[PDB]
This record gives sequence, structure tokens and C-alpha cells, in this order.
Amino acid sequence: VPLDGGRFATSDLNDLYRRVINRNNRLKRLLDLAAPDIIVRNEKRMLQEAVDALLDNGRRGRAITGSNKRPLKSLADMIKGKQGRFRQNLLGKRVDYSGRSVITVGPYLRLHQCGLPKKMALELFKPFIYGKLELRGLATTIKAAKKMVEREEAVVWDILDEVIREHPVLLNRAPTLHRLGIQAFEPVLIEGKAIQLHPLVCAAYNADFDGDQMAVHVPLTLEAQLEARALMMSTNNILSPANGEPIIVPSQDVVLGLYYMTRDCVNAKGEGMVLTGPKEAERLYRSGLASLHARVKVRITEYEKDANGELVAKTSLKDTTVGRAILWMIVPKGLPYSIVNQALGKKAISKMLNTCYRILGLKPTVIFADQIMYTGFAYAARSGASVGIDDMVIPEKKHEIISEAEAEVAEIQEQFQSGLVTAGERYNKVIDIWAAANDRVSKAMMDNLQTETVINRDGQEEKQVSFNSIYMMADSGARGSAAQIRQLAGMRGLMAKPDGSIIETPITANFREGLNVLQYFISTHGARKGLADTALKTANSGYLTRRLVDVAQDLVVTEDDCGTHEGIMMTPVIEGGDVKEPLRDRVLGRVTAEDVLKPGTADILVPRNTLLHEQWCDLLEENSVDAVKVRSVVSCDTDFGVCAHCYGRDLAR
Amino acid sequence: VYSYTEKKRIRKDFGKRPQVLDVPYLLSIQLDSFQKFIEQDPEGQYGLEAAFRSVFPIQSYSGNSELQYVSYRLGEPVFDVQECQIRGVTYSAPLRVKLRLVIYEREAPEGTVKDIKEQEVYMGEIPLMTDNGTFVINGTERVIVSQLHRSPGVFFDSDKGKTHSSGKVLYNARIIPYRGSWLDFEFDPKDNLFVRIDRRRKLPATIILRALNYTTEQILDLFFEKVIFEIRDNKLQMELVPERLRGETASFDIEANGKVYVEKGRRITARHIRQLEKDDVKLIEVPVEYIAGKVVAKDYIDESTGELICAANMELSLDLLAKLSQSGHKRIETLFTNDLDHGPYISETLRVDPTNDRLSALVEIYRMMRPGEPPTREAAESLFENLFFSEDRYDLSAVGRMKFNRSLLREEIEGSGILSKDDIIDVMKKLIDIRNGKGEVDDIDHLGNRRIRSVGEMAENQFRVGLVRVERAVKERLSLGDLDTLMPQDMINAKPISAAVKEFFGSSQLSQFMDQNNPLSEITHKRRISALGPGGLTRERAGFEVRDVHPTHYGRVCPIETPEGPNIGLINSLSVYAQTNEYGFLETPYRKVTDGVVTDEIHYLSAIEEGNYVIAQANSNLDEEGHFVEDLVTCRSKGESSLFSRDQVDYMDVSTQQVVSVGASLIPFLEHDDANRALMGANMQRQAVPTLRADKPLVGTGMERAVAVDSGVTAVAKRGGVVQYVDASRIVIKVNEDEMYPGEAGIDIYNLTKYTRSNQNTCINQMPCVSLGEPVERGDVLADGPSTDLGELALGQNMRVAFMPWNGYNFEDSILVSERVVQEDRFTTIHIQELACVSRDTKLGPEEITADIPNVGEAALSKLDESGIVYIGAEVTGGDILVGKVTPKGSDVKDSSLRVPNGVSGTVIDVQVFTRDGVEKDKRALEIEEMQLKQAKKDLSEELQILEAGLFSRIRAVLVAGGVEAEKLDKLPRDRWLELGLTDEEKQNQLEQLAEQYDELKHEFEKKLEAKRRKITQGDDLAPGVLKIVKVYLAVKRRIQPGDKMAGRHGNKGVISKINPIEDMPYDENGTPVDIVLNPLGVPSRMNIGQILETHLGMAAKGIGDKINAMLKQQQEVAKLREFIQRAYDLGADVRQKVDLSTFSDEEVMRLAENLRKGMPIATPVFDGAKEAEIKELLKLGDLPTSGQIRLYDGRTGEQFERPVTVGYMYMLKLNHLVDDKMHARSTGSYSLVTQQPLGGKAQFGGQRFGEMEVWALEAYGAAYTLQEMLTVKSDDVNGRTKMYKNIVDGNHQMEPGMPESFNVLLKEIRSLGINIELEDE
RNA sequence: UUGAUUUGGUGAGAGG
DNA sequence: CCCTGTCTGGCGTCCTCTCACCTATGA
DNA sequence: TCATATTATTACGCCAGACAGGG
Ligand SMILES: [Mg+2]
Ligand SMILES: [Zn+2]
Repeated sequence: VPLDGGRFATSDLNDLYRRVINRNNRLKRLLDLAAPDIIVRNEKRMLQEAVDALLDNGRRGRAITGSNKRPLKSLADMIKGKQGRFRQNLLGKRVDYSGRSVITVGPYLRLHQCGLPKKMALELFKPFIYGKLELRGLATTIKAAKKMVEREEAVVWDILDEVIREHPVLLNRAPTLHRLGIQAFEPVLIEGKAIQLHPLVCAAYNADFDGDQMAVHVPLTLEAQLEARALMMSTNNILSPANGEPIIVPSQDVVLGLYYMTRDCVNAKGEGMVLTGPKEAERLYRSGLASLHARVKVRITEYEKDANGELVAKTSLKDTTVGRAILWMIVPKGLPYSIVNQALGKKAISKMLNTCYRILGLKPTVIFADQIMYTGFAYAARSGASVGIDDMVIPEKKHEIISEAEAEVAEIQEQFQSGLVTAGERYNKVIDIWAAANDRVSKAMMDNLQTETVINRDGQEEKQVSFNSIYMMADSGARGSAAQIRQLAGMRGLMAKPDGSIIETPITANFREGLNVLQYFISTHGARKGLADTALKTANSGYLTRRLVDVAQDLVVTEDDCGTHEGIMMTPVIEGGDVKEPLRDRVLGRVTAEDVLKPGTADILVPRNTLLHEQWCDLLEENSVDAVKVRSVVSCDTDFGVCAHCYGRDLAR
Repeated sequence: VYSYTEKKRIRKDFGKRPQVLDVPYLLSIQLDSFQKFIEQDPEGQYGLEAAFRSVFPIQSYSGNSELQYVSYRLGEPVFDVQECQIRGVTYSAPLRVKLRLVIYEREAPEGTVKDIKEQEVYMGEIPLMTDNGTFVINGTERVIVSQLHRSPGVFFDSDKGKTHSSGKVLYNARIIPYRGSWLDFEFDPKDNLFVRIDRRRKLPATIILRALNYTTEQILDLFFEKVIFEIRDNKLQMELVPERLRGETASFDIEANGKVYVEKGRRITARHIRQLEKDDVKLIEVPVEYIAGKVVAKDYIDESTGELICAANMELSLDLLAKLSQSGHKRIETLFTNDLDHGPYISETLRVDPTNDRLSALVEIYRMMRPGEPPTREAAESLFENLFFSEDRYDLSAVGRMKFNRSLLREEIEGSGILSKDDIIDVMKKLIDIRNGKGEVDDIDHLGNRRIRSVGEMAENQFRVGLVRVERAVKERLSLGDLDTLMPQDMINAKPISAAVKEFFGSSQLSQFMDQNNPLSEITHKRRISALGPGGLTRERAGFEVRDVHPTHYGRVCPIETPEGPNIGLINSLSVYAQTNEYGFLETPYRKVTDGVVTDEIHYLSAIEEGNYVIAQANSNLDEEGHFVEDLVTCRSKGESSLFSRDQVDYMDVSTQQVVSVGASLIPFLEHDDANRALMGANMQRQAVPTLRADKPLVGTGMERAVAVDSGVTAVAKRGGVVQYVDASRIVIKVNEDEMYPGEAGIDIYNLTKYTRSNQNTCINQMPCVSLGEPVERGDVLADGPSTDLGELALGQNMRVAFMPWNGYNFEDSILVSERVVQEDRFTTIHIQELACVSRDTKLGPEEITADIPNVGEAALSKLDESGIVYIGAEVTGGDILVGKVTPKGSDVKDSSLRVPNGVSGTVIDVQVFTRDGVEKDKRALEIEEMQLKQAKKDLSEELQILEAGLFSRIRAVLVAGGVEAEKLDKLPRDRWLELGLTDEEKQNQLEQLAEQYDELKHEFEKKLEAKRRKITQGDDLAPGVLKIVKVYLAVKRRIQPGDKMAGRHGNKGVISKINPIEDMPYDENGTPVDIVLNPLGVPSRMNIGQILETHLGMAAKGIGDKINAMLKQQQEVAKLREFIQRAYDLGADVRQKVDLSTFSDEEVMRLAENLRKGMPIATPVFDGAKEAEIKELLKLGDLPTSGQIRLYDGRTGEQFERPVTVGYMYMLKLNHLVDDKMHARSTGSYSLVTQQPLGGKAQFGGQRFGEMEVWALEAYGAAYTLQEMLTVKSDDVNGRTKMYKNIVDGNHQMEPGMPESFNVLLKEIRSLGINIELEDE
């Protein structure tokens, strides 16, 4: 094909074939003319090298080249490599009915639906709109319909809302690593040009909103719409397939809204008043007569389902707060009140959704995940939880700790001038006292943040955990840890030079005080190493996933029982410290090999082919069972696949 | 004192440390390099003169003619820079070289030549540099980026661990020339010394010694010291200097002088060495088992029999001693091979060597270098004597000889460019010393070992390539030269020099397209130091340590401005104060510290000098004399930051900006940010689009002025003075007399570049910021460019930001924006698109430019003329027609008429047409010809008249010393004026002098206007080939919308999520809504706490601005304003600014206070910024709460947010990642040729690549049918997709799959080998 | 039967 | 003949966007 | 325009896999 101009941009294979044919014509003419031996040996040798260069170029000595010094691409180089036919056109293809744009939040969504712009919706659904327009009778030929949607008249938007309605789409973030990076939603049309994506689902995609882009794909046929609704819908992916942990965990704003809501303070409006239900708890919060955290006896009615599928009501007075009753208005029936009675950080809300999924199933857990997200966003908005310059409280003891460390390094260097100690022991003593002073500065600031609030109630003072903003952002587990809040208030440790060894003079200034020049330069050593490590680590991570899915590639659950009695011996793992990973983490949802004897004497505690779900694992933990002989995939007797028992639990089902 | 645009709005400058050295001109690398390349510099160094003095005089091989050189020159460019960018030509200059051919007779080395000839011949055109550091290569504006490469000269590298798999270190030594062959020496784990040349095969290294006419005895004289065994009374005693016994085991009985010194068994200590030196012990009698392992040094022959006893480098046995003892060689020289220190590496290499003499050494080297083709005496000797020893093909430069003498601890630094014998022998000796223990290796990241190439050096190397090709051509033509019938252009050819230099300036890895969307981005793409390029490392291979920051980067390379991704730390950006050394290294300023008193003299150092000295820190407290106020101060000695005494230091850092670059020293509160977020902040700050209304960062660093001036986007005044201000077209500046030349009366007319295309489709536009009749000084700014506000640097705009969660709309990093941001057009940026249309003659006749557009009805003829091409300016969108450009015989006629792309709108701002000499439609082409024709003459006379008016007045003005008669001077009006004779009196020649001016003015205006018409009267100017050349410039105006990307200066990225109404915003109790709500949860994790101090200090800045706006709106007489302005400019600790405010004439207070009513601008410098107590104290001067936090109500519910929130002003930028350049969708359109799958991209209307990991993700589910349509029907299978489109539009969602086409393409490509791949049974 | 060329390939820069 | 340096081949992350630049010869 | 047919740089880092050398 010619490019834009008047010349033909010719392929490399035409150069290869044209040279082989030029040389072959020369060799036929020389064998006509009866040239001597050395001429036809060079001629046949040039033909041999020409054919060998056509088939696999460059496997012989230095590869031939046309323009300019770059070698030209042969047939084997049309097959092999990252850009051959397998990895570039047969395993991955470019795809019609597909789109791509920048994502944004839209928190009004339910977690089975996503926002999708009107312009992308009218472009991706052109044939469905054509079929709908031809069914009504508005137009006749196909051309008329293409002019109608090229003009975008007033009647095609009703056609578009009637082709969207129950038709899922596959949203896909561009580095898809696991299967939760392709999820199917239902579109809700957006005035705009940005895909609105429900926030909880973001923790599955590893999608923040700093400029990310996602692709939309349309399931055309009817089996694909049913696969998008029944396998790939976003309500169906609420557990990560790598383990048992929920992947629709509430990420960052909503845990701050909950941690500010369900908490307490030793005096507020409406301290110690009594309330006849959670409805008037929210009515007292809204009218302006109590506070969101003010401890209060309420009367709640928790439904415990202690019978066989029957929900029994028990109503009682819990000494709780106002916010815990307001959050109890959203909890479904079966969960007990003690799931909200605590302070609800991030681990606690994750196990709240996990206990809701284990007890009440899927549909209350989907609707309760949405109600969690809505009430977290609403009371985080009502919280006004800012961040200031005064929130990072400097320890008053920090300067005396630094001067005591400076006196200690002065003593060690005065011994170094008089030669009493060795150089390695000097370096070790300096790193040890700066580690000790760093830990003391961190404990000073951590006391000064975790219990700084001291407010009286009806008399003398009484202390409590603080409502400092950076401390709630750390204690809630929203964003922040001990180390980051340590570096914003206490000293930021002993940064290390790229030699791998540590630097004996630390960075005694945090970020609220100013770093001077040398301290920031040592900091840049420590951070440039981290950016280089991530930007080169990602290649090995991706190539590891490729090698793993191409060694796996074949193995499909293809039976129901291999009919064996062999399986590996799951014990808890112990390195030499305290018992690291308990047996309930290793033998959860894996089918036992032989029947586990109860630890007393010769009892059939569990039978020999039972899946060990949570109830069986609790009856294992009560009896303190030593180790379980359980069925493993490597002991499966199935030819060409893995039987259904030797795999185990479904992990997301 | 201040200049007059400095008194407009003087920024409140925090900063305690007095700066001693002002910031150098930020584009000096590019400009000094290219000014070195083109300059007439006698003594030859460096430049084009070095190239001509290397290549000339050319003499042929005794051809008795010798073309020599005289002088070169560069004429005027035929195209000035603007019309050069418009037309598409290079911005070049013709290189006029004088060449003098002299031709000899027979037998004239000394004889006078028989004939000469000389002419100013023309070779190439070299591209000149624009005054801002850019080129214009083919219409587009490109930048050569300075390379960072390994210096020429020896490097002793180790590779300690990875080879041999045994923990044994190697030690190699590379002699890197600037031009020529690479010579490396290297150990191997058998402890033998090996040479290799140009990474070829491995030769044992002493063969190169045997190639330098060294016998074995001379080599053993060099690398070993002699131990003397004297044949004596018994057992052949030994001379023993006691140094040689250091650290070894006494094998025998050590006794002398009748006294037993050291017995057998104990090791020899240094006290025993002191005993032997005190006892004067040299000669001791050895056993016969001591010599039975040693090695002879030189040769010995049996004298009477006349044959050889032993060759040099032979180990000794007892019968060999019985051979040599009985002959009569009394002295025996042995090689001291210490296992600890003095190893026998050369000797064992000589045992590996298969050669014996010089000739076989050269034959083996020639068989290494060029294999197959035979090794004869002449050929191998010419090879080895031109490998390193001729001035042509091997040349360590001055840098290389300096590094080569410095790494060998030589005294001198200047020497010859080639190597010698002694240099190779010294490199081998230093390598052996490093193996022995003494001396150490070099590291490669050390910036004293790392040179910078720049524009002049790279263009000079390419020009030298072109000159050696043209001298091989001149040697070709001259031996075939017949005389005298040629003159020097049948010999010389302008083609290879121009070809090579356009090859470099067009298609190189460093001549690259300028990131031009921002004044910052221009000025920080020109200051870039790339590790990549030719001769340097690559992106996808190396490494870990060259991507990492080394302690010699302090003040030479920015530590924090490097792009994240595949090339981190290869694309380093240069620091603020760092110049370039004479040799090309990076030297940075320091303040010389003789004693306690830190002197204000500066002195530049590089990293091979910074290690020796002790260099202080920039911020160490010194008071009123330069004495360090402490008795101990943090310094750094040899790359190690440590605490030293008060009086030991020799240098101090100049200023505290000097570590970082001009991208990341514009970030205020840098010292409070994390390093990662400062990196992301600087890299995004390069990417900002210029807004429609430029707006002055309230929290800046004061480096905005230097960046906005030094990047040439503003019209800085050349000569000071007043103003005439026609300005609609140009600023006209009358020049004050002191800066004004005696002749050339002269007033400066500045050209404002109005709305035009940048390289990133943004809009570069200049607007005058001076009024009419207003004084300006030299160096002052006159016209504000893109993203500038009164000479400062305004990338983004400053907006009222609340930190709070607001109903989830700012969840991860999103940003929630009011409607007051989008109503005011305060981010509504202007983009410009160039669209070309050509009507090339592909085939079947030429294409045509006519409105008579076919099939398509009166929906073609609309935004055009009555008969062709888009008219001028309307609101064109997508699917319109701009240039009717369609052929007949291409019913069978078609629609190639360049239209408007899908999704864009805009206004046609400009239409250019230098089309195929004929474009005129009706008669428009010649219609405008007369318009410009009459235009030229008008201005030509006008300008003359303008000067005439000034001259006429000047005539009368001077008419006083030679006729002041006012009533006798107003005779003729436009006729004559002076009808008197001044003669002398006090020299007023001045009348006669001015008479010549007007006389010459009219006389030159005619000629000036004569060429004007000549130039005017023309078809048009462009190249050939291309026929119809119509370029149409749209200008879309994009506002802001849900999906764009905004960011501050600290790394806080955001995709603006909801564009709220004004009512729903969080308003404080005063009533004002907040503009933009960010999210506080980003701040504890991303530890960029500097955005909060910018928020509080910007809140205080607008607090002062609101206070001045009240004092000036509710208008007060200027005493209260000058008192409040004086309080605002004093404010707090000891600073540098204070102000001299009572000298502002009672009006410059008011104009300042008119320019401060939007907020008082505050300079918070980089590491010496504003402390927190001064932020609180400034928040107390304004009436704002001290905590920085205001209680805010909610616009929805009207009720207070608990726990008061932070509101302030952050300077937020709009990055050029706009959402309606990313939105794309595809149902069905065009595909590729080879494959049946859809095309890729957006400009091609193509679909999404459903890659490999998405296929694995669908396999991970049970999506077997979704994947089947995802790779068969939607993508590739042609029968499947046509049946599917018809099945969809019938109302039948069902796929008829078939087989993909690209798999049959795979079958034919595999089958086109000798491979029979098939498809089996049904 | 009612219309047309980038993918090809290199180099440089950018986003997640 | 079993260890052994040494040499040769074969890997090295996905998705996207913008721009420019493309063989010499020649009676 | 229409056939003629290929030369004067080096500077990754493992990690298997095959090969001549020698105790
Ligand atoms: Mg991101
Ligand atoms: Zn099995």
C-alpha cells in the first residue's frame, strides 16, 4: 500500500522474495552459460544465504538491511516475538463495539450499574438503535436510520433508553491483572464525557481517579448478555478469588464517615438520655438536640435467627451511642447489635460485611454494601473532617530527646578521638542510639496524638481517644499508618544511601518543621530508589503472570470425585516465634482425605469427605484438633484435569 | 529602588538568607554551546575553525596540488523565523567558505606553485539557533537535548562479584578515546592479564607490549624488581633488602654477621625488618631449596660452548642451577613475586603468550582485528601503527588527556591526542597496582567522570563527518584533476555536509520536538541532560545504579525532577545555578571561605574538586560578619554529610535553591513535601495548558520572574525609554537619549505574536501590559506571553479550596468544582488545530478545488465562497466542509474534500494558501495582490514621514546656532526648510547632517519600496512536488467539564468529578461559597503537607487582598493605604525586602494597591521559606482566624459542618489531558489491510485492543461465549461480522462464528516456510 | 449497484 | 574419562495518546 | 528512466545448554 503521497511503502518480505528471485535468475543464467566452478559456487552460496535470510533473518551472520541500518523483518519474525501473530493478533485482538474514556466517581450509583455517556452510548449501540428504528416504522431503509442518528433527532434518545435498559457492558481497566478487572455493569446514561464508576468497585480495579481510563465492551449476542449478567456482574464479584476476603470492602471516605459516626465522647449534647428507638435517635440528631456521638441508652430490637431458618426477635436496651443506633437502622435483620457497638475502623467494617455474607447471603449483602457506602459518604460530609497545620502535634519532648541523642553521639566520638572503641562498633552504637531515639520520639508523638483530648463532663477532667483529624485518618485505617503519621510529626528516621548501608546522621526534622537541604537530598536518595524499584519491578511481575497462566492453561475441573484416600497433611505453620498462621486459615474449605479423629480417643468427629466451612472449622477449633489430613490438588488422580473434591471450596462462591 | 514594572505589584518576599549570586541566564547551555559552534574564533578552539584546521590543507598523494583554507562566513538567512515556520523551510544560513587552490609543478615541496585560484565556495546550509534556544527544522520547532556520556580517558572498573561464581574479583581498565578504537585490559580468574580491542576476541595482554618493540627482558625490567643472587664462597648468597619479607613465613635459617636473626617457623614481623635494617643485613647465604622455585629475570648463555642456558621467565630447579653455576654467570637476577603485594601476573601472562618476537605479535594482532584476509609485514604494521598512534583515527581530546593524566597522577594536563608506549604501560601498571591493593577503582555515576555533550559539540562532530567525506572526495577529484580547466566546485560538493548535518538535526535521538505548552515547559526542555542517545545507554536495559542519585548531583543535577516511568533518572534536568565546565563537566558555584569570615566571592567547582574540599551547607546561621554563629556546622567532606568544626571549611553553598531545578523550585513549600510528590508535582507542572486569563500565583517562590523573562515568551524591552503605543499591530518605544545611538535616530518597534499554534495545539499569544506614555527601563517586560501576568509566571489559577469530604464526589483523588469556576471562564483554554488539504495528482488526472461538490446536496456549498474553500470565520463543528478538494474519474466522482474531524468545533482563524501556481478560483489570487502592493508603499512612506516629522522638528530644534529666526524658518512646507548657512559657529553640521538623513531616507525608501512590490508581485513561495496546499487553522475553545484533569503544584492529581451549582457549595458565615473542594484523606498517606501551608498562606494573602479591597473600595485617602501596605510589607522576622514605600510619589502606592486588590502576592522561597509563626502572624494582620480553619455551613442543608474545616487559596493548574480528546467509541468502520481486525487509535476511528490479560480474565470466569464473540465476531471473522450486523439489525442476537481470519494468515505464514500445517477430519 | 487509506516500520516524548 | 571455564542463544509489563520521517544510482 | 543488488562499532544480566580441555 502507498502512504499519503506518491510512493509505495513496500514491505520487507517483498525485498526478501525479490532478492531470492533475482539471484535464482542469475544462477539459471550462469548454469546456461557454463560459468566456471568458483563463479557458480559463489552464486549458489549467495542463493543459500538469500533463502536463509528470507526464512529466518539474522540467524546467520549479521542480518541484511534495506533502510537504513535496521534489519528487515522476515517470515519467522512475522511469527515469533512479542509482535508476531500469536501474541499480537490471535491471543489479543482489536475489537469493535468498544470504547474508552476517563473515569470519574458518581457515588449515587448502585453497585450493579455504572454511568456511561450519551455520546459513547449512541456510538456503541448503533446497530441496536438501527434495529429498533426499523421495528417501529419511523424510517424505511438503513440509510434513513444512519442519517437520523447522524443528525441525532429528538426521538433516538428514547430508542437509546430502550436499548440500554437490561443490557450489561464490560468495564475493563487497562492493566487487568486478575479476573476482577473485567466486570459487567448496567449503563445509566450520563450527560458528560466520563465513565461514572461506583466507588467500592474501584478497590477491585486498583482504580483511583488521578487520570485513569477504562474501556467498555458490549456483549453482542444473547449468550454473552447472560454471561455478563450471571457470571461477570459486579454484584456477583464480592469476594476475591485469591482467598476468602471481600473485595467490595469500603475504601477510604466511607470508613472515615463511619469512624466519626460510631464513636463517643465523654460529654456531648444529650449525654445519658434514654431513647425509645433508633428512629428518634436520628430524629434527635437531625433536629439539633443531641450529638452524633453521645452515649445513650436506646432500645434496639435485634433479630437473632437461632432456630432453623426462623428469625427470633429480641429487644433490649443497649448502652450505646446515637451514631450506633443510626447505623443500626441500616444493618439487616440477622446480624447482632454488637457488630456496630464498637468503633468500626476498616478491619471491623470488613468483617461486618463478611459476617453479613456468611449469614444472610448475597442479596442483603449487596444492598447493605450500598447502604454502608451511602451513609458513610453522607456522614463524612456532615463530619467536616479536614486537615490543618495544627493537627500534626509536635511532641514537647522531641527536642530534649534529640539533645540527649546528641550528647550520646558526642560521648561516642570523644571516645573515637581517644581510640578506645573500634570503627564498626562506633557505627553500630550510633545506629542503635538513633533507632532508640526514633522509637522514643514516635512514642512521644503517639501518646500526644492518641489521647490528647482531655475534656471534663460534670466535674474533674477525664481523658479519651482524640478527635484529631490526622489521628482519625490513621486510627480508622482510611489512609495512613503509624509510619506516615510518624513522619509528619516525629523524626523521619535514618534514611539510607544507595550503597545499601544506612547513614549515621538521621533526618531529625519532620515535615511540619522544615527539612533543610542535605536532609531533603538524603530523602531523595531513599525515594528515587523506590520509584526505580516499582518501575522496573512491574516488568518481572507481568512476565511472572504470563509464565504462570501459560503453564496452567489447560487444567479444568472435570470430575466430581477422583476416588482416592491420599492428601497432604495440613498443620499450622510455626517458624520458632508464636504460631504464625493458624490451622483454620489453611484447612478452611478444603475437603478432608480421611475422617478426622477427635483428639480424645478414636471418635468420628468429622466424616471423610466433608467440606470444612466455617461451622466445621469452629467445631475443629473447639476440640483443638492437631492437624488435618486434607485432599490436595497435587494428589488428584484425575487424568487431564482436577476432580471437584481435590480442589476444595470455590473461593468467591 | 525598583524598575517600573517592579513597582506595579511587588511580591512580599519571605527569606532570611541574603542571596549573594543572582540566578544565571537559564538558557545558557544551549546558547553558549551554539555560540561556540558558529563564531570566528582565531587560535582554532573550539568551533568550525577546528574542523577546517583539521581537514585542511588537503594535499593529494604527490599530485602536486594543495587546496588550502582562508576564512569562512555565514550569510543572511533568506527567510526570517516567522515566515520560515509558516512556509516549512529550515531556519538555516548559507556557509560561504573561502578556498584557495594552489597547484604545484614537478618537484615542489619548497617550490612556488605554478598557478592559484580562489573563490568563496558554498558548502551546505547549517541551521542557526533562534534567540530562545530552539531550531526550526522543517516548519516545526525542535530542541537538541544535552547528552551525558562517559568521559574519554582511562577507567578502572571492578565487576567484583558476578563472574567466576566463586567470589573472586576481576579488574578491568578501559581507555575510552573521544574518537577511535577502544582498548581494554582485564584480569581472568587464572590471574592472567588480557587485552582486547573494540570488544573483540581476548588476547593475552603482554603481546601488545611485544607489539611495541619490547623484548621479554625489558618487560620484566618494567613490571618486576630484581633480587640478586651472587655466586660466592658457598650456596650462592642473596642480596636482601628487608622490605621484601613483609608478612611471609621464614622458611629457612635467617642469620648473618655470626648472629642468628630469625629462626625457621615464625613469620617475619616489621620489628624483625627494623632489626635487619639496624643490623645492616643485605647478604645472607641461602639453602638450595630457596632458589628451587624462583624465576629468572634476563637471559644467560654458556660462554665457552656458545649456547643458551635459560630463557628469560623460566623457573629454576637444582640441575638448572648446576647448569648456570658451572658456566660463569656470577649474578643471577630473579623476579620477586610476592604473594601478598607484588604478584607475578605479567610473568604468567608471558607464559600464556604463544608469541616470541615483535613480528609474530603483530601477525597475531592482525589476525585478531581483521580475520580471513592474510597478515603480511606492511599490512599488520600499518594496522597497529594507525590503531592508536596516528592523529587521524585515534584521538583522545583535551578532556581525554586531562582525565588520562589525572587518573594516573601525572603532573601535566595538556599533551598530545594520541597514545604512546608509556601511556599503555602506565595503564597496565595502575591496573596491577589496583590488583595488588594500592589505589582503588573508579565509579561511573561520579559526575567528575561524566562529561556533557551539548549542541555545538554534537553538530561539530557531525560536521567533521561531512568534512572527512568531502576531503575523500577532494582527494578523488584532484588525482584525476586536469589543470587549468577546473575551479573549486568541480572538486568540492555541497551535498555530503548538508546531508549529514540535516541527518542529525532532523532524525536523531536528541534533536527532538519541543514540549511547548508552557513557558516553564519550554525553559525546562531546553535545560535537559539525557543519559540516552548515540554512545550512551538505553532505556530498556540499564539499570539500577545509573537510574539512582549519587552524592555528586548536589548542585549539578536536580534530584527530584526526573520523569517517572520507563526512563527515570536517565532524563535528569539541570540545576538552577549549575554552569558547564570548560571541559564539559558540571561546575556549580560555591562561596570561598577563607577563615571564620565567609567571603562573598564565588568560585566554581566540579565533582573531582568538590571531594577534596570541605563544603558547608546553604542554611547555617551566620550573623552580620559571615562568622558561623555556631562552633560546629553541618558540611560534607567526600560525599558524606557530617558535622565539622567552625573553622575548617573552605567553601559554602551559594544559595539554598541550588540543589533543585527550575521546574521544582517554583513549588513553594518544597521542603515540607515528600520527595515523591515533589517529583509528581514538577512533572505535572510542566504539563499545564495556558488559560484564557492569566492569574499570578499568590504563593510563589520569586523564581517566577526569572523563568518568565529568560524563556523568550515575553517581549522584554531592548532599549529603555517611553512609548508611542500604536500597539494594535506593534508596541512602539521611544528610546531615552543615553541608550540611544548618535546616528540611527531610532525607536524600537516590537512585533506582538497574536493567536497562533504552539507545538502542543495550545495558544501562544502576547498581550501588552504597558499603557500609552509610560516609562520602561532596559530589561523590563512589555508584552505578557502565554501563562504570564505582568512578567511573572502564571501557569494555573488560584482558587478557594475547602478540605473536606463532600458527599463522596471527591472519593479517591477526584475534585469537586463549583459553577463559579466554569461561569467565569477561569479555565476555558483555547486550542488551535492546523488542518492541511492537498490535491495531489495521484493518478487519472489532477484533483480539484471546486465547491461543485457531488452526490451531497446543498449541504456542501455553505461555509465556503460562491465557488470553493472555507470562507473565513463561522462556528464550524464536525462533519462540515472546509476545502472542496475532489476529482472527476477518481457517479465515479468522489468526496476527498478535507472536512472537519468528528467531535470538534471551532472558528477558522486563518487560511494559508501557497498552492500550485494557479489557485485563484475567479480572480481572488491577483485581487489581493494589489491590496498588499498598495499596503507596502503606504507604511514605507508613513514610516519615512513619521521619522520626517521627528526630523523636521529636530531640524528646527537644532535651528538656533545657525538660524533661530522662528518667523524666517517657516518658509516652504513640504518643499525645503533650511535656506541659511550655519558654516561653523560651534559645529552645528547637524542641519547638513540631518539633510542627508531625509535625503537618504526618501532615496532608500524608494529602493525599499521597489523590492517590496517585486516581492509582493509573485505567484507564492514554497517547494515543488506538492500542488494544492491549503492549511486551515481552527480554534476550539474548551471550557472545563466532568472528566478533565486538574492538579496543584504538590502532586495532588485530580479528575474533576461534579460541576456543582453555586448554591450547593459549602459557604462560610460571610456568605462566599468555596470554589473547589479537595479531599483530606490524600494528605496523611501522600505525605505532601506543603499544600496545606500553601492553603493557609494563600488564605492569608487573600485576607490582605480583601482588606486592601475594602480600604480602597470604601475609598480612603492614601495615608491609610500606605500605612497598611507598609505594615503588610514589614511583617515579622528579619527579611530582605522591607520596602522603601514613602518614595512612591502618592500615586505608585495607589497603582500598587489597584494591583493588590485581588490578593497580596507572597514569595515563599524554596528551602528558606516562610515559617509557620509568620503564617499565623500574617493571618493575624488580616482579620482571619489563626488556625487557618473557618466554620463552614452546607449549601444543601443550611446547617453547620461540625469540627471546622480548612479553607484557603491553592494555585490549581489545568493539565492538558482533556476528556474530549480521550473519549472514543466504535461500533463499525474501517480495519487494516493485512489483518481483518479493526484499526487502532482515535485519529483512526478504531476499537479497543482486547489484549492478552483480558482474555485470561474471561477464561478465569466462565465467559466462553463472551470470549467467542470477543475474538471472532466483533474482531476478525468477516463472514461472522457481516452476518452478525444483519442479525442485530433484524432483531436476532445470535452469532454465526466461523474461523478467525488472522489464524488463516498464521496458516499461510507458517505454510510459506517448509512446514505443512493442516486441518484434519470432520 | 451509492465512497476511501493508516496500520507497516523507526525515533522521540507523555499518561495509568 | 568426569568436572570445568567458556561461548552462544534466549528471555526480559500491559493498555493508551501526541509528533516527525521514510534508497541511490543515471547514461 | 529502468534495471543493479549490499559496507566504515563497542557501554545488560541472568540463565540454561552445548563444547573443548585436562588430572
Ligand atoms: Mg492513579
Ligand atoms: Zn482428585
